[PDB]
Amino acid sequence: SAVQQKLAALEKSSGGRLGVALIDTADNTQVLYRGDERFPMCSTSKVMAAAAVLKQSETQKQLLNQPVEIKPADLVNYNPIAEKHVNGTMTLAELSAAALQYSDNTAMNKLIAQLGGPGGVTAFARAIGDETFRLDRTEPTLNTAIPGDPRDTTTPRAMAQTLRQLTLGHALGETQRAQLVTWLKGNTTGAASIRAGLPTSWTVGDKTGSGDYGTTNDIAVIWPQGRAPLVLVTYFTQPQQNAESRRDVLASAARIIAEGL
Ligand SMILES: *[B@@]1([O])O[C][C]([C][O])O1
Repeated sequence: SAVQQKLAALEKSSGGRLGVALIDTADNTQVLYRGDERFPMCSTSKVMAAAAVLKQSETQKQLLNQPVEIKPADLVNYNPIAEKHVNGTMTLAELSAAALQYSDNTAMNKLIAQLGGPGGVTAFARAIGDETFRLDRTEPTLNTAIPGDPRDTTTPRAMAQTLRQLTLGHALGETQRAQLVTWLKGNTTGAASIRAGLPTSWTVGDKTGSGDYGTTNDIAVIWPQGRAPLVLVTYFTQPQQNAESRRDVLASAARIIAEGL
């Protein structure tokens, strides 16, 4: 199609490897570019950790209010929110919001611990039918994004389907689903990524990711005014270990997708 030719041209212009999956929930149509190739998830994995904890809270009704101590030893490389509560506590709700809306790495590690390790996050993915997602490491090493390394990867197709199920489907309870959507809509890190390629009138909930090899990711649910919502995943990685982020590539991919509607 035209869209796939334009995405291929964008990729060629960028010097990297681009993965895109769009699900149009109107007719359940899909648009895929390298849809079944593995990409490093980096912080887009935080959606799965938060959702797994939300799933736990369906049975443990008070779980999200559980206080969790933030100790200096817990701090890793990027802890914008956890830093504000060292030697204090954050609830699991506050940690989930920090992981999602600020991409706090300490928060992510506390969510992983709550789930019994990376295998507990992966287990949740399997439980909702995602056979592709794999979380192998904690923060910060899950962002190494080494070419060919299958650790901490998924495919665009798999992530799109899973994000659809978590936000628009019923993989989560009604209150949990609404909470996740609210959190994603309140993301603070996404202004230059998918959001920047879309009409300003559309409502977006997204989770960005960045890592080594210039890995620049964004996964989003999109609510166009007067139109069925869309799920869009954009993954991008580069051949140089110290490559710079390229959020403009994700904005451009979103713009190309939006034009084709
Ligand atoms: B994710 O990718 O978003 C930011 C942090 C930086 O380590 O991880």
